[PDB]
Amino acid sequence: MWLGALLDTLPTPALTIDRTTARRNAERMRERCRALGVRLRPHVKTHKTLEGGLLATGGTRRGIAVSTLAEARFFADGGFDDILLAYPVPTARLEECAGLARRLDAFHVLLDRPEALASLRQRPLGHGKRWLVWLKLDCGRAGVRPTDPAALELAQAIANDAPEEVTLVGVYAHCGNTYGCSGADTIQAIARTTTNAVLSFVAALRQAGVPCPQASIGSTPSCSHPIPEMSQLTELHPGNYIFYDLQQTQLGSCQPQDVAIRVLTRVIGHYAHRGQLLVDCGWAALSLHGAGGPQGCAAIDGHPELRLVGLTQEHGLLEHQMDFGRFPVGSVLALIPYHACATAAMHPVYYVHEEGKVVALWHPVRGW
Amino acid sequence: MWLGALLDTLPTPALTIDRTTARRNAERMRERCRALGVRLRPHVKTHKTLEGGLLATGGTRRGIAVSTLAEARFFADGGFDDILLAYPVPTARLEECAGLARRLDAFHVLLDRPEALASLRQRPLGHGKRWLVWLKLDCGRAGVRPTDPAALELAQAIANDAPEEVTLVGVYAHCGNTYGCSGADTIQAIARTTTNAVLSFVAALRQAGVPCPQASIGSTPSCSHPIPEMSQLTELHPGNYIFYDLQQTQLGSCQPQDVAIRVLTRVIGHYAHRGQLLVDCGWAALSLHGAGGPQGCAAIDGHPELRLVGLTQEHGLLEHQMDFGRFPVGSVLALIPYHACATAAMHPVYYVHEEGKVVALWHPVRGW
Repeated sequence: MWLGALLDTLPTPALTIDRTTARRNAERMRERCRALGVRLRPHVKTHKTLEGGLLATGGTRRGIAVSTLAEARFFADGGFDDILLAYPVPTARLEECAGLARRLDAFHVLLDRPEALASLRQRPLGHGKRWLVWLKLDCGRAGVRPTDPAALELAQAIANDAPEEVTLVGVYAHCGNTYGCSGADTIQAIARTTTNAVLSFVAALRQAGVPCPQASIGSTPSCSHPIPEMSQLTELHPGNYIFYDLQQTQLGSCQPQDVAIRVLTRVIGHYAHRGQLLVDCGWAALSLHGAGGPQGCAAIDGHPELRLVGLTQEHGLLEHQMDFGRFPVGSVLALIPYHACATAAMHPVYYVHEEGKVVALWHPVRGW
Repeated sequence: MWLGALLDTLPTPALTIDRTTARRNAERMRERCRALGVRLRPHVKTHKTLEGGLLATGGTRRGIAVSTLAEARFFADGGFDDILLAYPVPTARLEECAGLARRLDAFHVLLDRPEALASLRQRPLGHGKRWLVWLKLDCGRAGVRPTDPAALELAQAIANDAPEEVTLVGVYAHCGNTYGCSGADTIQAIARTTTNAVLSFVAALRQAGVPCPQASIGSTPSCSHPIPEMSQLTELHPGNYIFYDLQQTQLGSCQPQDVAIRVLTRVIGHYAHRGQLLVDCGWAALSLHGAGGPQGCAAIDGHPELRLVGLTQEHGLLEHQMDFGRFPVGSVLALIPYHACATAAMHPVYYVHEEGKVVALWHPVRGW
């Protein structure tokens, strides 16, 4: 157990989180939402921890989005409620989903397929509880396209065809395309295509008589630079912004000072004959995100001089012509990982710190 | 709990292991070693489970190699002994290492740096126990090159400079370069460069008077097609062969029938407007190994027709012009992952089966 310990005292490789940075990230996104006049429903998948959920949620333990039934149950058991399973409701695990809707005052599910609604129907919840259903709009991975006449009919059906077993809480979209383009202006344009498509859809819905109280979008990039139009929605659901990473920095969503996550690693040997540092962080600790080369999986914090040139399971190789006196064996470098969500998924524990001292240990759930 | 359950009954995504295939893989490598006249010291990092260790080890719980101190302790607590930490002994965790050498009759460590030997010296074990040290030869990631005069002096020092605190058990090499070349003949040539360099080194050692009882090499590819020269060594230490994977199949180390591992996934929706299957297996369940594109992370077992065209954290997209009637929502496809070690590291549980029925659950250790 490590409360109090100095950072460069931990066993490496080690996922570290700056709690100052994390808190500041959480509170910032909360304020952006207050300013817009919308609810924040953070997504917990970047961290999958109760503590994380607490920060994002501002201390309330209400209003989150999860990516799996394992997260759903984990947070449910930790006392969270108003939990949205942001994922095409899994018709093969409805007993579990129904279990959760029965325990919780508000467990939400998403669908984008009529047969999904059918499945829900033949598994009524009872107890005067209704499937709280959101319609996923693909404005292009999953969901119905808002211009497809079929989207309209499905929304219709969810909302009205069986008002005592199923209800339409709102429409749900994730502008995850912001992940394939560079700089604020493109990010914002995707934010705009997405906001207006959703607003058009809700407009059509009102015109046709389909009640639809809520309207949800957001990714870390588009909620890092919200556009005025977003205030006409009811809620934003980013998640990763609580940690950020190199990718987000390269995207422009955030300045380096915003990135709360590192993976600490040790120089465990020099190789002059190849001009390389050897570090005790391989891909088991980092993931191969940012290669598709290895140079892009992470940067060395405060050392633009060095880059990653190789990763094995438990080893990494670093290059400069080098300077092995500057990096004695036993020294700790702090790696900035490319994709927070991915690195985090490799760690059974996060060392959370303030002022260089470990202040807490968060343990993520995992699995399905 | 799932003992007995039919495969297509599990919650997906799910790592599955054919125990018939696994056993057969273990016993085969055991026989190759018997035939060669050498000891098998399997590496456990592809699976990191006690059950796995049991198979590889033939039921004995003795003679393994681990990639971390977490594995070392996990196996030590499960009753394994004669455990080699195949990794530049971590001078920053010597209290732990010393802890393990004291509990175990044989805990082995590797080094390739004089200062490492120095570190070992100022942390004597006591109790008439000696650091059991192997010399890592880089015949090109870590270790001393056998032609570097310095290799000779270091071996010398390990063996003789302090015979009551430190001993040289043998020389250790991993021909992990077989991972960058294609087909039996290149694999075998690397096997040969490596075997002879080691044999030359041991020859030099004998000539100079440096006792060196053991001599260890091996990777899954080179021990899948052992070369006669290998019989002059004392031990082989592959690991992955117990599961195999697409990579190994693409390399030629094994036929598809040899690959014990799958990740089961469900078709959770169709998208005609894009000719794509949606599956509940993203990278959280698979890893991004085999991209550096996504088509190469895995193949669909019995369906050369389909390929992976996208992975998100919890989603995968499949393509053919398609045929959505052949793949009803709820059907299970069995993905063949590229790199067993990497996929396995994403699963807190392996569903182990015979004749389509879950016969066991293995739980891997993880962390550092």
